[PDB]
Amino acid sequence: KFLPFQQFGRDIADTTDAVRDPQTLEILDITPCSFGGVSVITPGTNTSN
Amino acid sequence: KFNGLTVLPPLLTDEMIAQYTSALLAGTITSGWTFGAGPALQIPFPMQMA
Ligand SMILES: *[C@@H]1O[C@H](CO)[C@@H](O)[C@H](O)[C@H]1NC(C)=O
Ligand SMILES: *[C@@H]1O[C@H](CO)[C@@H](O)[C@H](O)[C@H]1NC(C)=O
Repeated sequence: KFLPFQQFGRDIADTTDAVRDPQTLEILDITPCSFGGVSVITPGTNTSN
Repeated sequence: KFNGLTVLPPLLTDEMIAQYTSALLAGTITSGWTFGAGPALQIPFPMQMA
């Protein structure tokens, strides 16, 4: 924890380093899950499948 | 923080770019200008500067 009457953290724009306001106070991090796109490498239909 | 955005790595790494630059440097030092116009022909550097 940092100070009593102001606890909800946020580092730059949207990290929001707190759940909302835990009764136990105190904050660790924010990273539930974060994943990106996909792509497919293909040598060509007429060559293989 | 993964806000719907991502960066893709460059196709050539910094090490490979450095290797390309070093190859160009070695070619232009030990072979003058001919290595860019066919096979690399060695030539002593003072004569190249001449
Ligand atoms: C219950 O409230 C008290 C407040 O001091 C504290 O122990 C904690 O925030 C809450 N939870 C538990 C398990 O005590
Ligand atoms: C694929 O490869 C075959 C054999 O080389 C060729 O005949 C054909 O024109 C190529 N393209 C397609 C769309 O099949």
